[PDB]
Amino acid sequence: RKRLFSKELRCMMYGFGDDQNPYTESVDILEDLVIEFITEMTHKAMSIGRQGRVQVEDIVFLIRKDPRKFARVKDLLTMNEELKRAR
Amino acid sequence: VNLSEESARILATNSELVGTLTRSCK
Amino acid sequence: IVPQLQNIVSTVNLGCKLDLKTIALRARNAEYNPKRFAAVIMRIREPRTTALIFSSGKMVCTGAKSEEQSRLAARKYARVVQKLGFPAKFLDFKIQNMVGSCDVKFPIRLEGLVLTHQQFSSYEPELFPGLIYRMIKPRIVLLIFVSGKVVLTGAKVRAEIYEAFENIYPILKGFRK
Amino acid sequence: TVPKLYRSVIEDVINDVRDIFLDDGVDEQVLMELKTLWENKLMQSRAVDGFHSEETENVVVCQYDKIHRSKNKWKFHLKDGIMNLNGRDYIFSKAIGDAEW
Amino acid sequence: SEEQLNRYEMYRRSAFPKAAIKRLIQSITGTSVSQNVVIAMSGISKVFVGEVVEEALDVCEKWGEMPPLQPKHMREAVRRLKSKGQIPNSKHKKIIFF
Amino acid sequence: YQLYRNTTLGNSLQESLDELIQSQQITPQLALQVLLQFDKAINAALAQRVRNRVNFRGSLNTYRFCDNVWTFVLNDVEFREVTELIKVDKVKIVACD
Repeated sequence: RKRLFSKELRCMMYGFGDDQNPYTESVDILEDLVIEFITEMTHKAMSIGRQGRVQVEDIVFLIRKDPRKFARVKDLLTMNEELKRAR
Repeated sequence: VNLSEESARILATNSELVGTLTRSCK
Repeated sequence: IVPQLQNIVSTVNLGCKLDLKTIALRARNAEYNPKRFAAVIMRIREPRTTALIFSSGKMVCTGAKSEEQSRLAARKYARVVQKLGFPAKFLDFKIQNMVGSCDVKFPIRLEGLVLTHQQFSSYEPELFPGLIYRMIKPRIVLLIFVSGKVVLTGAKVRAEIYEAFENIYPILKGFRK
Repeated sequence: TVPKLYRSVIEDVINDVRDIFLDDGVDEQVLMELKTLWENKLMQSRAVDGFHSEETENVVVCQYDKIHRSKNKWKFHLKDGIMNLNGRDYIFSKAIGDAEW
Repeated sequence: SEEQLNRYEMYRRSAFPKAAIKRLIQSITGTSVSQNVVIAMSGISKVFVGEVVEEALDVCEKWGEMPPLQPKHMREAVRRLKSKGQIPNSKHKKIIFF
Repeated sequence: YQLYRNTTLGNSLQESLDELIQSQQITPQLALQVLLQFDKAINAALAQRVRNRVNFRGSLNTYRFCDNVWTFVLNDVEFREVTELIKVDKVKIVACD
């Protein structure tokens, strides 16, 4: 595997207080963590709700327990609906 | 057409400011 | 700086009920796709303009770039419906929306703009690369971009677009990069 | 390329309509009169050269896959068509059409 | 100040690209996903990165080191997050009654 | 699809069928079966045999769409086959699904 999140993740670590120039090994650890998190969420979503389909409803049930992530999903969906209405 | 060219300008400045030199660590 | 209009959306009642199949079969450049949408989509060429003609005799006319051009294209659509055989009166013509855009000639820094006006501005970079600022008194929606291009939408008259741009210009000059 | 398809499909429809007419009760000479005068009319039209000869605008009819429109540009995905151009006839099975309106 | 305004710019404008996560999720499902899935899944993963970096800078502030983040503060970040159940692993069948 | 009857083969067939309807050897409510079998035959044949493709670049004049039938009128179009160029002035293109 190559790194599909090498330049994007360096902007994000600067966004949460790291540095303007993080270390390559730290960026690599973060990229591996993100891929593992996405894979775990996708498997649980395929199991829950409609088998073999990952939907927004399944993702929302999975993230319901954690407050910070649930709030962000709700805000993004509502803002997307509002932008579609404005268009 | 305005949405298509302005989307890549939020990310183009995200390759000029942050991450100028690449470091490493023992 | 002056904002030039790019799009005028108007509506006009013809007053006579229409069966869409004869209009789709007789008139030129008329597109009817009922399993998709329930109107006839006829385009003209001289003024680059598109009309959705409905079966109840109401017509939506989009694409022109002034009030007089939109009214003239609406009259052309009414007469091309008329000459097929339907008795069509130009009852009421109303312009639903007027859209204008302009360049304020400098880069704009949007983070201070959402920091000092977070009551009226909703800005999310990932969803759309622009800031939606809602003016409360003109009742206009402005998409403000980082490159300097501003798009003003949601207006009925021209003077609302002009007053909204003259309102939002000193804030944008105050937040120059 | 055109008379090969014409011969094959005219013998196909003849050998299929044999049972159709003899289940509708008529002589085989009536079938022969059908095919004979049908090739007589292909002589009469005088556009493609073939067998029974040796013995009005430009219309293209076809089917489509998708017709696509950007602001002033049309893209046609046409298929399985019989063109009549300059008097003569041609066949195709695929066509990409770029059209400025 | 002049660094807080640059840092707040990167906190908002940065995102994972939707053209790659839609390629990444569809390699796990098999057939297809929707746009409102990719919009949410690109947004949760930004919170999860912000769950680690905001907590890996708590590891670095606890020990006697500076802002550059070594991997020592990053393996410790995943260790402290997993002990509070924040990092989900669907390959460890856990058992609470013993 | 009963589209192909306004071709040259459809023209020759329909006029030869009227030639035999004039000599009362064949009957009405039988020529319907003849045209139905012919249309099914050319539906099978035209998407089986040819395998060719022609490309063109057009300058459209009018168009129309109704009942899943497209019909265009192009002006001053050139056709293209490899080393075969067809210049023509005004084309009508009919196409069903």
